[PDB]
Amino acid sequence: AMANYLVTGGSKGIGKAVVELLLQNKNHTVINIDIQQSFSAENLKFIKADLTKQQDITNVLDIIKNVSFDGIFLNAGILIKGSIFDIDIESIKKVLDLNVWSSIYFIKGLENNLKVGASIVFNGSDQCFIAKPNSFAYTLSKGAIAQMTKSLALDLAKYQIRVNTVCPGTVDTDLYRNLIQKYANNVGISFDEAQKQEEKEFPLNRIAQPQEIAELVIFLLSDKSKFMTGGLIPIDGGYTAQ
Repeated sequence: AMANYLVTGGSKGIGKAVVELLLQNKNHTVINIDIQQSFSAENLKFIKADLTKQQDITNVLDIIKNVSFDGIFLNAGILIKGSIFDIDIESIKKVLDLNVWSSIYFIKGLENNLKVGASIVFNGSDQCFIAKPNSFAYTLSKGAIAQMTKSLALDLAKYQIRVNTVCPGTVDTDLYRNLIQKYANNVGISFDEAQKQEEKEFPLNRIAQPQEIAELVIFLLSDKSKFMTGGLIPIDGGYTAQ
């Protein structure tokens, strides 16, 4: 059967991995909303948008107004480092605007575009559960997502619409590599040395590949998971168990 999916931040990392998996069935149409397009497929639609700008999101909503969605994956997001004292107001706002508001604007705007029985999945973080040093804005944003998950699950349950959030540990993405490279350069160690330090933070002693997180997202979007809603689902190599 034909199905439609929407992915915000679908051009890189987990979002890209989810897009590629969803495209495997030719009866699936995926709509990727991001600032730059990634790869192409006949069943992949790209719409450019700066997800920190409400007006850009309003423009997307107009374009997709007739589409009814089976699944949505919200992977827009950024991490800017710093404790509350070290990150400026402008950056905190940027993190909230992308990580939280972009999803608010979309879900609010897709009220009549969500099929009965649809599945909405947020990209959360192990920081939906715990904090990490010098990560104020990001942790704050993931707390908001954690509870937004539960509110939407309660209010959308009458329509059999499920809402869940994957909570990844560190994932080998562009943004991750960027932060760790800049950290490595700052403290005078190699990238490899830096990654090894990060890997030891997890009981599994490794970080995740984006495809691994995407498999869980795909499960949550699939017809196999219809009784799951309102859940924060750990995929963190044991991080929150310790």
